[PDB]
This record gives sequence, structure tokens and C-alpha cells, in this order.
Amino acid sequence: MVIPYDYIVIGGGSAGIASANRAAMHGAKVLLAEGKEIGGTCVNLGCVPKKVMWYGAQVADILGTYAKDYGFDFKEKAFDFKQLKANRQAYIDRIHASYERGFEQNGVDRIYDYAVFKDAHTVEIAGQLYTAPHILIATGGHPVFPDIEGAQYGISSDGFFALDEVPKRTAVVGAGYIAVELAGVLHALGSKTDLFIRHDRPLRSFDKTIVDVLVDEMAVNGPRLHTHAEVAKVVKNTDESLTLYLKDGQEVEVDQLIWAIGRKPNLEGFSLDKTGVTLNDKGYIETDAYENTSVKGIYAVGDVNGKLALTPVAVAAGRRLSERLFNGKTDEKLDYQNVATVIFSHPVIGSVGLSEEAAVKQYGQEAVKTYQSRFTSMFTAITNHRQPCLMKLVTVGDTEKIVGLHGIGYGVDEMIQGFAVAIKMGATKADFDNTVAIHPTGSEEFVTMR
Amino acid sequence: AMVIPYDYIVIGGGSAGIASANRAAMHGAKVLLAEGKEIGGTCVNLGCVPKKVMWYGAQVADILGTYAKDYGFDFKEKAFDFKQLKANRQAYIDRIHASYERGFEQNGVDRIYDYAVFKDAHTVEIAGQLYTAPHILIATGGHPVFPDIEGAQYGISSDGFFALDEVPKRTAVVGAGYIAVELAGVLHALGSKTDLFIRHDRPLRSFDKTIVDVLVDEMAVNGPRLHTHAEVAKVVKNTDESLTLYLKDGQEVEVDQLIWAIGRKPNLEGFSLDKTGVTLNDKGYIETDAYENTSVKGIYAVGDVNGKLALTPVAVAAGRRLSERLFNGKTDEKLDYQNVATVIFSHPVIGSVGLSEEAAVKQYGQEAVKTYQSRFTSMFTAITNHRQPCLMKLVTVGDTEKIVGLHGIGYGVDEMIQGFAVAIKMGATKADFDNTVAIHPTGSEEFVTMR
Ligand SMILES: Cc1cc2nc3c(=O)[nH]c(=O)nc-3n(C[C@H](O)[C@H](O)[C@H](O)COP(=O)(O)OP(=O)(O)OC[C@H]3O[C@@H](n4cnc5c(N)ncnc54)[C@H](O)[C@@H]3O)c2cc1C
Ligand SMILES: Cc1cc2nc3c(=O)[nH]c(=O)nc-3n(C[C@H](O)[C@H](O)[C@H](O)COP(=O)(O)OP(=O)(O)OC[C@H]3O[C@@H](n4cnc5c(N)ncnc54)[C@H](O)[C@@H]3O)c2cc1C
Ligand SMILES: Cc1cc2nc3c(=O)[nH]c(=O)nc-3n(C[C@H](O)[C@H](O)[C@H](O)CO)c2cc1C
Ligand SMILES: [Cl-]
Ligand SMILES: [Cl-]
Ligand SMILES: [Cl-]
Ligand SMILES: [Cl-]
Ligand SMILES: [Cl-]
Ligand SMILES: [Cl-]
Ligand SMILES: [Cl-]
Ligand SMILES: [Cl-]
Repeated sequence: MVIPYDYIVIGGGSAGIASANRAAMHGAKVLLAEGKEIGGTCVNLGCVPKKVMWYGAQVADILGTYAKDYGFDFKEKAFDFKQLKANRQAYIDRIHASYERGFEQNGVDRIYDYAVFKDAHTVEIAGQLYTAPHILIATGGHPVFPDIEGAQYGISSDGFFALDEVPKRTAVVGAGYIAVELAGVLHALGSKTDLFIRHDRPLRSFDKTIVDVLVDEMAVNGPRLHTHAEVAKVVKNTDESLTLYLKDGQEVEVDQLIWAIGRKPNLEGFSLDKTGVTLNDKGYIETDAYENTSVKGIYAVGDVNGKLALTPVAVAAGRRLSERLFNGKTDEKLDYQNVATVIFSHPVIGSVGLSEEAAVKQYGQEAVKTYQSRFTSMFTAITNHRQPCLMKLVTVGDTEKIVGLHGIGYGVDEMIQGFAVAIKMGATKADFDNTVAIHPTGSEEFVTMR
Repeated sequence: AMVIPYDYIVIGGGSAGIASANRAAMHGAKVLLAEGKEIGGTCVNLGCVPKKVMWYGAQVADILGTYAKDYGFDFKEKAFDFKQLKANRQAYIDRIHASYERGFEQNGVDRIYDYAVFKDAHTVEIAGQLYTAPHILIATGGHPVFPDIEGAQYGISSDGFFALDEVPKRTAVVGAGYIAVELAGVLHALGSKTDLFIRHDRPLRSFDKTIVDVLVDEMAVNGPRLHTHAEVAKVVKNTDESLTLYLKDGQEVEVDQLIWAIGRKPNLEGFSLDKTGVTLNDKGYIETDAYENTSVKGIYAVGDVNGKLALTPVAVAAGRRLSERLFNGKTDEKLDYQNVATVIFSHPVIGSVGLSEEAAVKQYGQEAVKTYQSRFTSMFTAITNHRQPCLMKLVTVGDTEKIVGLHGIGYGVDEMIQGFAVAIKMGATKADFDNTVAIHPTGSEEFVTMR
């Protein structure tokens, strides 16, 4: 006895929930399987708790650094990490309850268990067979641990959310946005923080002028950056502390070691090999522009397809797929070009489009012209801890089309979304120049460069 | 005895005058700028800048007094040194003055820190010396006014707010524009028992009512006490030095300070404008065409004195475009005063660009207008016991759903609008918004995910 559905979604993360709900909105009978907690990485171990801890860091900077220069004094300051975590978990628990009510309203069927393939169009969940002509693999990814002696004494970003107290000393190893974000939060919350990168600078894919501001501010306040660093081994002393040994002979003793050296897709444990789905050279599920796998009736959306590991990409791709399969939108698909990103570093980095380096590689040096503005954020300008801001435009051709917009500085996290619309619409430097500024804001520096 | 010739004389060293003088100098003009008070005008010394610094102080007060507890932070014996905040604020303004002097040196602008008075249409007297030029810009700005009632002298203007050295225990703010709403929110956050008096039904009457209703509801739950349909009849100074406002309906409200924020008037008196022939429009401002020309050839008026739109970026762009027209031969250069974005530093902050739903329905008819909204709680306040609402609204027109208005209220909205203002200037549609991928997690993503 096999139970039929119009759509089976494997994974209740950003990709699965979005695609499941949109499919249900268009009359499809949908089954969603989730082996862990609803909301996947974004809600339980990613964007959401990361942002809550980042706001905790912004409050920590107000109390320990800026409040004094605004005339506010106090004493017996104390920090209760368990209270911030309990409030963080209560908020996530309300997001879980909200998704469930949504499923009760739209009629999505959910099974909180592991889905395993039997063949290309049939899955087994809790000893019951389910079949559908449309199956979405939305299994996400997982953190990677290096093949280094003692690597098991360290934790990943999952481990960061399991901490119950600020470590006195923390080592963060990695050079991507997660390494930089977690290092900044631990530093703001009072941990002696050391960040280790293997090459010359962090965030290698982001505009160098922007990252250089971040590196300089880290050297003034932030975590201690160690460049050209390779961990040789990690030893756990009998006193429970960890000793990191670098290939160059240096060593650092810490209380916690966070590995943020990459993520890999969840491809094993669910008989993916019984479907015939093929992987690309990168090791992700191979898909076309419409998220079709190599097998008809099987789609792959989110981190598991390796295109862009961002929640809004997974959400939009999943909704556009449901539109295509169940609302007759044959040509519906996501444009993965010019997707804006915000890194909750200290200060915050916002970016959309090409770095100067990427524009030069795609259009040639003569065609590229950049505009930039450096200034101190008014918020920090009245204090003894002045923080720089840098906003940059990357333009190409005689009409100076804006192919990239990047910023670093206080409040940049909320500035990018509107500009990402203008760039999607083909904005030129003349469109920016014809827009009247909003004063006083940091965002106005984007439209007043000459 | 001798008249000194210049190519361009600029009366006033505020947002309009500095912008027009520097741009004219970059184009080779011999420029003279007169400033009778401080360089930077209202914006730098008594407007945008000191107002924003005090707004940041209010945000810090809200962190210490309301939100820190829910983020796990505790402390005792909190104290607030208003004089230290004010000292740091004025030191920042002193550095801004020096930046303007540095720019005049680089561009080659001649400046005199004295009051300019017209002798005739093409001649001014400054410090006893006559200067003449075929191009003269009046960029004199405006000033706050006091109501013509008994005891009005006991109140202070926004200028008096910046002169305060301590937070008043009780403050009355009379006014319904952005200045009254911003100063009431700052006083309330800094600990003053604040009362806001408006003559009509709601404040910010020109803004979308859906947005302002969220502001009014937030004030009722936590902010200043709003008094509607209030007319101040007189103010009495009590023997204990407190003040009592008498309303026309007979109500009495006792306070320590009373701020008048009932409107500004243009600076038209004291500089012999009556010797130029320049005429005023029926609104009482210097009359101008779309090119900032006064009724007298060779005299121009930019900024608050022309009454078109009292914002710093407007004064700056119009002053720059005027100099492009007079000294760079750009014959048709002029500022477009429509679709100018504004941010009101209320609690929570309001951002707005284009038409309100009511204004769109009036110009295009309900049949052609469709609005979209997103209602949510800012994540920053959502983990606390003091959840703050956010509301974002899109006003669309016709079959292509052209975005004619974009408005928001909520934590962080002040920095979200500039980019959308570019999209709306370029003629964005709901389809352009839908095709832009969101940035998560941010409040700004709610503007592109409405259905
Ligand atoms: C620390 C961190 C911070 C981040 N910050 C941001 C940010 O600020 N902004 C942003 O846009 N992105 C951010 N991301 C990325 C974002 O979280 C991911 O891109 C997004 O969650 C991917 O969604 P998904 O649906 O592809 O996968 P996931 O959210 O991982 O969902 C996959 C789900 O499938 C389940 N599953 C797997 N196999 C099975 C099976 N056989 N049966 C049933 N269920 C199964 C898993 O248990 C999991 O719940 C961050 C990520 C991390 C780790
Ligand atoms: C409390 C407050 C808050 C504000 N907040 C904002 C905001 O957040 N954003 C925004 O965009 N706008 C804001 N504004 C408005 C902004 O300050 C004005 O629109 C702007 O200053 C107008 O510039 P202006 O050049 O027309 O006039 P002003 O900046 O007022 O400049 C006029 C100058 O001319 C001088 N002057 C006058 N007559 C003579 C003479 N005969 N000879 C020599 N000098 C003379 C004066 O001394 C003065 O310095 C605010 C205003 C106030 C009062
Ligand atoms: C008769 C008269 C003389 C003035 N003289 C000066 C002056 O010498 N310096 C100055 O900065 N402002 C002067 N002002 C303007 C005034 O001080 C200030 O700009 C207020 O904004 C106007 O109410 C004068 C105004 C008038 C009416
Ligand atoms: Cl959804
Ligand atoms: Cl990177
Ligand atoms: Cl670069
Ligand atoms: Cl990583
Ligand atoms: Cl400064
Ligand atoms: Cl300028
Ligand atoms: Cl006063
Ligand atoms: Cl006013």
C-alpha cells in the first residue's frame, strides 16, 4: 500500500518550506518530511540566532564603548549569557509554532521523520511508502571539520549556538563570512578572540577596498587576525584547555576552537543513489536553470544544488519552482545574478554585484571606473572610538552603468536592498546623481559621489 | 569709495549658499560668500546635525533603559550627564565648520563672516565695503517663530532645545510637523515627562495616514502624551518658575519647558531686500520660477527662503544646478522637486518617498490605485518584552503597478529609503521589486516581499 501525493518535499528548511507552501497555495497535495527541527539551518543554526547574537553584540558595544561619550555612566555591569540564549530560543520556538499554523491553514501534510528513497518516485518515511510525480530534494548542507589531529576538540557554527557562556579565549579558524561574523560577536561579548586565515586577507570574494577597512578596524579594536596561518594540530591539555599548533611554529592556548572552513551538501544516508540523480564536478546535485535534476520528476533547490548558499535564494527558487510545476508558469526560474548580501561583521559589510577586481576581469580595466567616499559615521564621530565608513560604486562603459555597489560602516545592513532594485533595473551613475539625498544618513554618500 | 567686482555674490553660508558658491568656483567663477552667523547655517548648527546627534543619544537611552535587560545585561546607579553629550555634539559641529573652510580654500571661494545688505539690485555692502556682481544668490534661510499670545516669551524654539543644558522634568512641545514629533520623541527617551499638543486630529497630516496611525498608537502605549484639537491660549509663569499652558478649552498643563515648533518663516528682513524690487509670492516667500530666478534679472533665491521644500539636500541640489546653469552654460539645468525622499526621526522612525495612498487616489482615482503592505515586528525588539511594530506600504498605479509611493515606519527605516528613492526616480514597478532577491535577515527585505 503506497500513499500518493502531488508533491513530496525532502527537508523542512528555507527551500522546502517555501516550495511546499507555494505548491499548497496552488491546490497541490503536498507532503513535507523534516528529520530535525522545522525551519532548517536559517531558523535553528543560522541567520536568525546569528542575528539575535549580533544584536547582543551591538548592545555590548553600546554599554562598554559608546554610552560613556553620550553622557551615560553606570556600574556593577553584569552579562547573563543564559538569559540572552533563553530569549533567543523563545523567539525561534515562536517561529516554529508560526510555520505549523501556516501548514494547518494551507493543508500541507508534514512528517517529522527522515525520508529515504526506494526509487526515483517513491520514498519511505517511518516504514510507510509515499509516491509523487514531483519530488523536491531540499536537504541543505552541514559544517566541515578538517582532517587534523585534535580537530574533534573544536566545534562548528552548530557548536557556537550550543555554548551556554562566553569562552574566556576563543580561536576562530576560517576566512568566510561565518568566521568573520562569529569572531566579531565573541569579541564584542568579551572573549579574547583570535581569527586564523590561511591566505593574505579574509572575505577574498569581496571588494578589497572594503575588506581592507575591516582588517584595519580589527587591528584597532576587533579580534587579532593571524594571516598565512595553517593549523598543524590541536592538543587537549588535562586542564581541559586547547593548544593550537601552527605550521610556522606559533601556538595559542584557548577555551574553545570554532572551525568555519566550509560547508558540504547533505547527499548521504537517504538512498539518493537509488534515484539515478547525478552530481556536478563541484560535488553538488546537478541542476538546470529550472532546478531540474538529471532525473525527470526530481528537483534540487537550496544549498544542496550549490548555486548560492543564502536563505532568500533558496526561498525564491523554491517558490518559482512551485509556480512552474503547479501554477502553469512554464518559463518561471530564479536569476542568480546580482544577489545582494550583508555580512554582520564589525563594522557591517553590504554588497551587490561585482567587486572592482571582478568587473575588471569581465569588462577590462579601461571600461571600469570606481567612485568611493570615506567618512566617519556620525554615531561614532562624537565619541573617542571613531569608526570609518567606505561606500564604493563600480561602473562600466560611457554610460557608467552601476555593476557593483559596496559599503562598510554603521547601519549599512539596511541600506543595500533598495540599491539592489536599482541595479536589477540597470541603474547608471546619472540615475544615482538624479536622486535627491536623504540627510543626515550614511546611505546618502551612495548618491553624492563625484 | 571703490566698488569691488565679483562674478557671483552669495548671501548666506548655509546648505544652499555653500553648495552654490563651491560649484560656481569649480567652474572658474570669482565668488564672494557672506555669512553673518556660523558657517553651515541651520543644518550644521541648529538643525539636521545636532538633531541627529541628540537622536542617537535617545537610541542609547532606549538601549540602557528598555532593551539591554532582555539581551542579558544588568547594571546599577545609571547617570546621565547632558552637558557632556552637548560638549561632544558642539566639538563635532566645530570640526564640521573647519571642513567647510578647508573646502573654500581648495575651491577658491572668498568668504566674509559679516552680514550683507543690498544697496541696489546688483550691489551689496559688507563690513562697510561695496561689492557688485551680475549674479547674486539670496540663500538667507528661515527662522523659528513664537505664537502671538501672552507668555509666549516663556517658551523656547528648536534653537532653545539645543541651548538646553539639562533634561527638563516636564516638557510641553506645541506643533504637529516633523520638528515637534522628533523633539517630543527625544525628550521622552531622555526621561522628560513629555506632552505633545497639535491643533488638529493627528500629527504629520501630509504623510500617509496608515504610517502615522502606527506612530500615534505607539505614543499612546509608551511615548509622549498626545493632546489633539489643542489651541494654546496663554502661558503663565508660576512663582516656582514652572509654566502653566492654558488651552482654549480651559485645560491647564504645568511644565518646566515649553517648545514652540509651530512653523518657520523665511529670512526676508534686515538686508534691504526692499531696495532690489524682488517680489514675494502669495505664500510670503521670495517668488521664483523653476530655475530659481527672482522677479529681478541677476538675482536668484534657493533654499528655505523660496518656500519650495525645506530640506538640506534640496537646497544643496538646487544651488549646485543653479551654478551649473549660470557658470557651466547648462541653460535648461533645474531641480525636480517631486519624488524627494524624507526621513523623520520619530519613535519609531518614518521613511517616505512619493505619494501617500490618499494623494495617489486623488490624482489617479481609486480604480487605478492598488496598495501593498507588510506588518511585522523588528527582530531587535522581538526577543524583548517591548516589541515594536513595523509597517511598510507600496502605492502602485495602473496595470504595470508603477511604484508612485513607498513608505515605512520601524526600527532601521532611516537607512532603507535612499536606494528605493533611486528605483522610484527610475520608474520602478511592482515587477522590478518582485524580481529583486531579498537580504535576510533585515527589515528592508519586507519592501520587496509584499503580496
Ligand atoms: C551560521 C550561519 C549563518 C548564516 N547566515 C545567513 C544570513 O545571514 N543570510 C542568509 O541569507 N543566509 C545565511 N546562512 C545560510 C542559510 O542558512 C542557508 O543558505 C539556508 O538555510 C539553506 O536552506 P536549505 O533549505 O537549502 O537548507 P537547510 O535550511 O539546511 O534545510 C535542510 C533541512 O533538510 C533536512 N533533511 C535533510 N535530509 C533529510 C531527509 N532525508 N529527510 C528529511 N529531512 C531531511 C535537514 O534536517 C534540514 O532541516 C547562514 C548559514 C549559517 C550556517
Ligand atoms: C530642528 C531642525 C531639524 C532639521 N532636520 C532636517 C533633517 O533631518 N533633514 C533635512 O534635510 N533638513 C532638515 N532641516 C532643514 C534644514 O536645516 C534646512 O532646510 C536647511 O538648513 C536650509 O538651508 P538654507 O541654505 O536654505 O538656509 P540656512 O541653512 O538656514 O542658511 C541661511 C544662512 O544665511 C545667513 N544669512 C541670512 N541673512 C544673511 C545676510 N543678509 N548676510 C549674510 N548671511 C545671512 C544665516 O546666518 C544662515 O547661516 C531641519 C531644520 C531644523 C530647524
Ligand atoms: C534690522 C535687522 C538687522 C540684522 N542684523 C543682523 C546682523 O548684523 N547679523 C546677523 O547675523 N543677523 C542679522 N539679522 C538677522 C537676525 O539676526 C537673524 O538672522 C534672525 O534669524 C532673524 O530673525 C538682522 C535682522 C534684522 C531685521
Ligand atoms: Cl513560505
Ligand atoms: Cl568570501
Ligand atoms: Cl576588488
Ligand atoms: Cl564556513
Ligand atoms: Cl568627526
Ligand atoms: Cl559643497
Ligand atoms: Cl529659544
Ligand atoms: Cl516647525
